[PDB]
Formats: sequence, structure tokens, C-alpha cells
Amino acid sequence: MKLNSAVTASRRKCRKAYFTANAETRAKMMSSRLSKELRAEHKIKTMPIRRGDIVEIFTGGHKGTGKVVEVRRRDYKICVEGINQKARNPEAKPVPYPIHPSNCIIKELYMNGSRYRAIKRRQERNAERLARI
Amino acid sequence: GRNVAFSNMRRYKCTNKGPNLIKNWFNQPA
Amino acid sequence: AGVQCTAHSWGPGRAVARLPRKHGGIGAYANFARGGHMAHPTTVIRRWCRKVN
Amino acid sequence: TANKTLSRKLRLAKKTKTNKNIPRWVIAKDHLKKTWNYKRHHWRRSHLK
Amino acid sequence: SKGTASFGKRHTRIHGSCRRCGKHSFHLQKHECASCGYPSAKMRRYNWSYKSLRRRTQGTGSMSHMRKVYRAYNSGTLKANARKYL
Amino acid sequence: GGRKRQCVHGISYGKPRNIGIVGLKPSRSLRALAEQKVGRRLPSLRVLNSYWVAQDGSYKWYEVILIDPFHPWIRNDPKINWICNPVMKRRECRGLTSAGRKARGLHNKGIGAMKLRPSKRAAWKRNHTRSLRRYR
Amino acid sequence: GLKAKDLVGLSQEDLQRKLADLKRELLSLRTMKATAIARFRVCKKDVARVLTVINQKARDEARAAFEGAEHIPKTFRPRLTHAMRCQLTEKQKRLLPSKLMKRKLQFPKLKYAVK
RNA sequence: GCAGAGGCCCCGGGGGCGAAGGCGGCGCGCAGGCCCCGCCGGACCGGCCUCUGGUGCAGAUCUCGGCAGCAGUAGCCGCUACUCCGCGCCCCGGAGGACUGAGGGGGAGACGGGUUCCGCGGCGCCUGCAUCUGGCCGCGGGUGACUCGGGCCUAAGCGGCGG
RNA sequence: GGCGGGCCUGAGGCGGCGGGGGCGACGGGCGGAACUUAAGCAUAUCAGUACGCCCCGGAGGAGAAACCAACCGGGAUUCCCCGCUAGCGGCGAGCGACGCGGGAGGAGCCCGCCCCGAAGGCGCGCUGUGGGGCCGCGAGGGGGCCCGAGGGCCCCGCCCGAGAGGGUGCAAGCCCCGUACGGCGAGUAGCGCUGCUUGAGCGUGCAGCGCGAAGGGAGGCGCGGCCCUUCCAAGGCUAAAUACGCCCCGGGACCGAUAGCGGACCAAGUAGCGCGAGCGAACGGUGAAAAGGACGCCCUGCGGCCGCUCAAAAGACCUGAACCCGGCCGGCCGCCGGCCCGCCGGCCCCGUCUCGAAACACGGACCGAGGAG
RNA sequence: ACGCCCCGCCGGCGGAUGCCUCGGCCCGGGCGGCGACGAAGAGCGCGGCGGAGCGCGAGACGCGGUGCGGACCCGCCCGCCCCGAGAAGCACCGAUCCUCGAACGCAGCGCGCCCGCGCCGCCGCCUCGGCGCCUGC
Repeated sequence: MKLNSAVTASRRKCRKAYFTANAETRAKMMSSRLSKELRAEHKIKTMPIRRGDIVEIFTGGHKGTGKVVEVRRRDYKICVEGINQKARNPEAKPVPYPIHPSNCIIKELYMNGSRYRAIKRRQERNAERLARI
Repeated sequence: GRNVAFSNMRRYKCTNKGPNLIKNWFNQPA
Repeated sequence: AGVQCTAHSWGPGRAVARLPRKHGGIGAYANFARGGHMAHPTTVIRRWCRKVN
Repeated sequence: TANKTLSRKLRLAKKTKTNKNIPRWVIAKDHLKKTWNYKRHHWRRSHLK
Repeated sequence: SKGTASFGKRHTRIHGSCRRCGKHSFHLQKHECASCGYPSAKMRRYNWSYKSLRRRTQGTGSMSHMRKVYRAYNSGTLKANARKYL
Repeated sequence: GGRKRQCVHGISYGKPRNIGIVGLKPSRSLRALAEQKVGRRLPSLRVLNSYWVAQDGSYKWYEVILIDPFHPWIRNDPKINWICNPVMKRRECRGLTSAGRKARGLHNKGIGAMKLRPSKRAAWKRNHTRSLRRYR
Repeated sequence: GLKAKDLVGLSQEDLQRKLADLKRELLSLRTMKATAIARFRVCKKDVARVLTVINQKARDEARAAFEGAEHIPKTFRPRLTHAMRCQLTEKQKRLLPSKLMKRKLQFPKLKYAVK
């Protein structure tokens, strides 16, 4: 049971925060389980989802693999390539089905140079914690 | 009424206006 | 609550009930009026805690 | 009125300039679903000042 | 003639706009603001109308200086002051 | 002289006890009034004390000692440095000078003064408070 | 657009000349907007940047000129609040009369334990 | 009977294999009420023991919201008036007939309103009938002063003044 | 007499520094009601209240005894527990302290006088200065069945210093965020007369005036005497415990959209209204996803139809009640009873005060929500 | 036929009843931090497309500095995209800060005087007044 008075267990305050979170918080709230292979290499369980990451959906609806091309931060959902709603007519612009970051596993990360630094910081702190404090 | 002892309670003063003449002890355990 | 408004009884001859009404003629300041006070407003002076030996 | 003071005229000007409806792009950007600007006035029905 | 006929001679501006509160309450014959109190240095604030005090009090507007000082007091202004007291 | 209530035409309507406009007596000495009058004329100075100088049938003159609480000598003098504290701002307006203290009944102590100690208003509030404790 | 880091080491004359051109480009951009634009937004902020750098230098040189002067200008004075700027220094507040201070030294505070 | 609280509901209460609600129908109870069944509905809901209350409505010239019959009813009667043809609207244009009748239904100002002004496009709203009209709606524009007025002077007044 | 200086009282200007105005609380100073209670009403009560005005501060005010007491005595203030009774009062209705005792918290001092006198804060001053919080990691779940989508079921696990909670396409410890665990003393006292005030009663505190001390004050019945006990007024400072809105934080046997603030809704003190002071609304919800409606046929167009997207139109929105209404189908139609069911028999409009109401007494068109020990 | 009644069946009109709920409300803590260095408040202006709100102030829907943060920026654009290049976001700090307002050259939007200009208080200084108390010629 939570023993920190400063954290709130109020449904209203918790749901107010979720739906009014600042973009830095919103981004870490939008995290996905790294794949078993990627988890072993980077030694971290979850990474915040980013454009160009390849994710596989395990949830039964609209389930497939693809690259996130769009992160809809305001609705806390991501658009995977290939995950699209049925079009009314064949010759029409595809409409993406929004998928919750939680519903997918990150098979490949867009590595960049900041992400290399960020995944290293997280693993250094995880080393101090895994050294039993 | 009948056989009762007349109350020696003074009537409440400044109940809806004026100085707050009612104190509450919910701050006691704090 | 319910007492923040200015309402007075319209009077006795305007074919309306004598309950207090706002400038427009809107029922106010009563338990049966929408936006009116509770007839007996709840209060923190209730003894919340009992006593045991 | 044809003889007004600049101060009176300037407040009246702001009232005319801001008596406008929500821009159509703002309705799209904000996803409003409440198109009317309720602060809009009409000279015949409204009394400014 | 007390009613509609009398209301046809309404072409006067009894009250204009106050320089300090902007309300249509500044008497033009009396040169005083029914609400602002202007020309008086003090504001016209009456404890009978709490609803007139919740209409134009501290917190109705921007509170630019106050918000910035209160925020700074939470950060580094108390310490700059302890430096000045020395 | 005595005070005459400011009621228009001399009429103080209402209950008969509250009638009567001439011959009422001020609740504060004229010494206290003299110190309240120099406070308003000069609100940049703090009042220390006042003394009787002279009297006539028409007027009574009192000299008031006031302190500039922002002068270098006063701020750095440990004896008068307390006047510079902000809580001593316009002390006459809060009845804190000797004459004001007499008028508030604070020269008297013991029996006679036990309902005027933190203040007359405060004593009434401490006596008329309803405690309503938790384990009443 | 421009970066403040570039203009910080520029002559006050060079910054003054750069503002003149950026303000003439703000006339032409306004003129083309009305007559018939990322540049307009960029040049508005560029005028702001040059103006921040011009002011910072003059305020810095002026601060330095009146630094170490009795009665320095009010803009260059510490922030504080009206209440703090009228308060008594903790040296003035802790000043005690000679007799009272002597009795403090005569009877110094001590540490003791009662069993 | 309602709404909460603390427990229980023999492998841990009933629920997208359908919760509450709603509608129709049985049964059960002297009755308040309850229970089931079908249909709609689409996520919650209890039975019992203990505890708690802003706890039950036909009424109050009750409050607030809906809204019926009257009822296609009363009404749509100041300001003399329109008609023909042209795509043809009560709009426009031509032709007739007329009106306001120089204390005009005429041309202008002061005040008050504050864009109503103009031009173009429009009929969703208004224009108490209609509209293709407009004082309406959308889009774009419009007020230029050494000589006019403000400003200036003083009026009745109003303020200010060591005090 | 006229011209210079010093002193003393003024006058204008310049510098440095301060004041002013704000905040629906808490706090200090003042001025100050009435409704009301007395079953009428004047004193009284309301109430030393509303409100008006002035003034601070993070608290304020109070404060180191001209105190209380009467003891086998205490010992500045403020605050809490207690007695509510001593008393006051058309001795009516009402009103009303304190000391002792238990606690919270505790902390003491200065000036004038006096002595030196410029040793000083030295343009002054001998009419006296000086000195005596931030930053972070953060565990552990699969299979099968069905769904539009499990967070459902049905087996089997795993983590737990974490089974607080929130999010996720349905009820999730293991999908995600988090949570548990961590680092960095004189015009005075008094007295006389007067007004206000208090429980203070031949005066509790205050004040106007007149008069005015010297050893003086107090000991709760005035005066005169004599003792006793106990203190030093008419100058000043002081922390702590105590109070409390705005604002931030957290919690709740709270409210759940006519409720809860007036205000849950991109734009509420808003739209609107009043010359003005001021008054002041209403309006929550599509879905999992905007996927917000494919195509074709018809029409002068609008629109209509066929469907389409969806699990579903849920189509400007969840559910979708009653009142009321339209189409179609059945019936001649109020309630209670007996029968197959349209006859026979019974039946005034309730609520309400009232001796008595169907009343030509009063309220009630209807419905729904709210609505009073 | 109307009107009712309702034996079902299906439409409307309405918005009850559910269920929810980024809002109240009460209770604790904390805080106690405004202003002539211009507050509180107000008026105008400011966005590429810009009505209201919020925010800003002619440097205007912001700008600089320092640290984080690490891909986005509601629409159409634009700008980014990269071991740093640097979007959302996040503190803290420095500035800018129109007109009115205690409101300060005088007015309220109009007019000065000087090369900035309000009042009151305190403490200094400068200039000089008095048949005030004196003194020398």
C-alpha cells in the first residue's frame, strides 16, 4: 500500500493528471515493452515510443507489425503503418487506426544519438538499484 | 414541560454573522 | 449555498406563490426552489465521534 | 455622435473589430463543435456602454 | 405620460466610462464613479455586497507582479534577502 | 469639551436609550486624540509618547514625540531600534501609545481588568466561544 | 533565424545598423502582406533578439559604471520586496545595549545533561 | 422501500454467454413491495448481518422544465392605391393612375445609437404574408481641414487654497 | 539712527531616504444600529453584534505585578480543560466573570531619575550624545475458447519491502505509468458633578469639566479611625504556546448535473438586464476508432431512395420514461363486484380547515424531477 | 366520421431514469511571499492565417541566459530531423514592459515650462527674513 502522503490515490486527481499531463510526462506515459531480443541488448524493460520504431501489436483488434509514423500525444495513441481502417472506396487516402502504445511490443528502435545516451543513463541507474542499493 | 429544571444555557450569539463564536476540534489529532 | 442570491417575496397580489423570487421572478431561497438552501443545511457541528469507557 | 471624443471612439472601434465569428480553421484546429461566438453584438438589439 | 411618453426624452448620457475601472458608472455631472469611487484615492468597497467584492478584487485580473514575486519567493529571493540582511 | 453625535437634525431614531446627542463624553482622552491627529498629518513617523504642554478654556495643547524609523542613527541605536520594526507602524491607530492604553483599560490590572486583557473584544470572543470538542 | 550567440560579440554600432535593416525588412514584409510568410515571423523575432542583445550590453556597461558608487540607479538595485527593502539588517536587529551584551558574555550559554 | 459504510457470500458473490435502467407480461405477499420472464439497453450490480442519513410525495396561488385542449381559433382593419406589360418577387424597369402637400412620407444638422454607410455575393436566421427585397447574412472597402467645429475664453455653477 | 556677526524663530530651493494605495480571513483602534426576546412595551435583550471608518503583521494584541489572595500561600503574558457560580436584572425575559486546581508553553529586561559629562551615532549635541528541498531507478504471463475489442472464462504459472491507484477496445499485481525499497514617572492619581460601559452590586473600565496631591495603591458594602497582608501607577521593549482566508498540498460513511459553489460545458461573474448602486442565467456525455456517412438510381435543384462505415447507427448524437400526438389494427369506452365480457347491481371531487363540504368554501389543466421535525 | 378506450404494432415530441464525471463541498496541513524600483485593478494593442478565453506588451500568442528533456509541432502551413544539430515539454534567472490607475508638469486625451518638471515627512546643505534676544561700528 502506498506510504507516501504526497502521492494521491484520488481517482479524480489521478485522472486529472492523466488527461492534463505535460508533454514530457505524456511521453513517458506512452512507453512500450522492448522486445525480448531488444530487452537483452539494451538491458531495460520498456522504452518511450518514438517515430520510426517498429512495433508488433499483441492486442486482437487491428493486430499486425509496422513502423510508427505518427505519435498522437493528445489522445495517447500511436499510428502504426499497415494498421488502417477499411476504406469506403478503393481510391481513397488511408485512415490510420490509432493504437495504444501499451498494446504493442517494440521490435526495433530508431536509435539516433540522444536515445543511445538515454538508454545508457537508465541502465546506469538500473545498475545502482540492481546492486541492492 | 411539567417538572423540569430550568435550563441555564445562554442563547447562541453571533450564530450566522459577526465573530465566529464556535470552535471545532478536528485539528486535535493533528 | 442558496443564500448568495438576492430574492424577496414578490408579494400577495401578483397571482404567484409567496415564496422568495429573484428580480426576473424566479423561485429562490427555499428548500422547494431550484437553487434554494437546504431546509436544514448539514453542519460539521454534528458530533462525529462518540465516547466509550 | 458625429462629434465624438477619441477615447469614446476607440472603445467603440474595438467592439466593431471583435464582433466577428470564429475563424473556420480555428473550428478545425480546436475541434470546437460550438461555432457561435456568444460575445457577438447587433447594433439594433444590443446596447454597448 | 409617466411611462412611454416620458421615456422618449431619454437622450442624455448620465454616466460615462471610469478611467480606473472602465465601468459605465462615472457620473458626468457629479464627476464621481459609482463603483471605482474615482476621483478618490481609495476604492469603493462595501462589506454589504460580497458579490460586488468578488466582481473586481485581487485575482480578477492578470496579477503579473504578484504572481512573479510569489513564484520567486518559493525559489531564490528569500536567499538574496538573507544576503542583503548581512 | 464633550462630544455631539453626528446625527442629522439631532435625531438618533430607534430605541430611546440610544437617543441623546449633546453632552456625550469621548471614550479617548484628548491626549490620545492629539496623538491620533499628528499620526494622520505625518504617517511617515512613528509616535512614541505625548505630554501636556498648556491649556485654555477653548483648547488644550499636547506635544508628541515622533521618531523617523528610517534614519541611520535611529536604526543603528539599540535603544530606539524597536520603533523601526514594521509591527510598530502607526501605533496610535491601534491604541498602543500610553494614552490609548489608558482608554482601553490596560493601565488597570487584576480584578476590574480581567475582561479587558488580550483585548475587550478578544475576551468576549474567548468567553462566548462554544468549544464543541471531539470527545465531548 | 538569427541566434543571440552570434550577435553578442558585435559592435553596438553594428547591432544598431542590423536593427535598422531588420526593421526595414519588417516594413517590406508588412507591405507585401497587405498589398497581396515564414520570413515575417522570423524577422519579428530577429528584431527582438538584436534588441535584447543591444539592451543587455548597455545595461551591463551601465551597471558596471555605477557599480561601486554610493546611491546606484534604482534599475541596478537588488530585487527584494518593498517589505524586505525597508526591513532591519540582522546586524541592526541583533544589536543589544552594552550592558545587556556584557551580561551575555558574563553568563555564557552552556551544555549540560541531567541524570 | 431508498442511498451510502463495515463485514459475509466453501476454491471465493452475480455480470459483453449481457450490469443498471426502460417497456410489456406472470407469479408471490393482507399490504408497503418483491421476484422472475420476454424485448430494448450496453457496464456495472447486489442478497443477508452490523452501521449511517439531505431516506418514500398528489396537493403547498409549490419550484424548475416539458407541454396539451381551446385551435387552424382570436388576430394579421392608422397613415386614401394600386394596375398593365417586361425573366417578373411585394424586387427592378417602362407606362398609367395616385398619395405625403414647403409646420412635407422633402432636403439637412444637434443628441443618442455605433457600422446601421458603400459595393458585390446570398436567402440558413430575421423581414409578424411572401421575397429573387432589405435596415438581415457572408466577403471586401469607407470618414482627408491654417480658414468648419472641438481645443481657447468666460456664464450659472464646480473645484482648488497656509489653514 | 543706520550697517555686520552670534543666537533664536521662521521662509524658498536642492540632495539622499521614507509615506500614500491593494487583500470577503485572522488581528488591533473607533463610531455604531435595528429587526428580535420580553408572548404588549419604554429599562433590559438582541449586542459591547451587523455595518461604516482607521491601522498593522505573519500572526496580531497581551506581557514581566501600584497582581492574586488570606494559605502548612502563590508569582509576566497568551492559550486549552474545569466550576458555572459569585453576581447583575421592570431581581422580569434574560444575562454572567474570576481566583484555586490540571495542562500547552515558558524569558527576560530597559529608560527617566541618579552619577560622569562630549570620552558620543561628533555639519549634530552641554535645553545632554555616550557610558555607568531536489533528483532518480523501479519486479513479474503464457496457452486454449469466444468477442467488435478481454481487462471474460478455462487450465496452468510468476513477482511482492511493490495486491495504493490511474491508463489501456470488456472486470489487469505480471501491457504501460506508477507504487514499496533510495541517493544528493504631576494638570498626573484621586475626588466632586455628568455621560458611556461592566456580572462589578453607595461604581467595573472609560471619558468631559471643575479641583487637584505626596509617600502612594489594593485587599470584591459605602464613611471615619487604628492595624495587618501585599504591591509600586501616572514612561518603554519582548519569543513561545494561540488564530486564520486567498493560494498550494493531501484526505473524505460528502454531492452527482433542477444536486454540488451562482459557475463540471475552449470563452461564468460570462450572455443578458438595470441611468446607477447592482442583478445575473441556461447549457455535461457519438464511438473503441471520425472510421462523420461508399456507390448507384431519382430529382431544376434541395432533397428522396438504395444502402454504406460500425459490434451497433450510436448519424449529432449513450439510455430514451411520462404528458401529449400521428399511421395501422381491435373496442364503445369511468371505478368496485358477479359472470366470457356487455349486461345487471353498487358508487358525488379529492386535499383541507370545519358542528357539518359534492358544495354556489378554498387549492388543484397535465406530466416529470426537486420539495417540509 | 369525430371523440375517447387501448387489443396489439410502429413512428414522432420531450428529456426523465440509469450509468458515468479533468467540477463542487467539507476537513486537515503548509504558506503568509504586493506596492512611487509603479501594486491591485482597468483600457487598448499583440498570433502567418485570429472571434472569445489564457498569456504577453510596439522586443507583444513573446525574447535572452543556465540547466534538464529528447521528436515532434491540434487545422493548412512552416520549422525540425543527424552522439547534438535540438520539436513538444520543464524549472530558474535576466530584461522588455503602451494608456489609465496610490498615479506624480497641468489636465483627460487636450496644453505648458525647461533642457527633466507632483505632494507630505525626516536628515543634511545652500540662499535670506524678523522694531525676537543681543553685540560691535
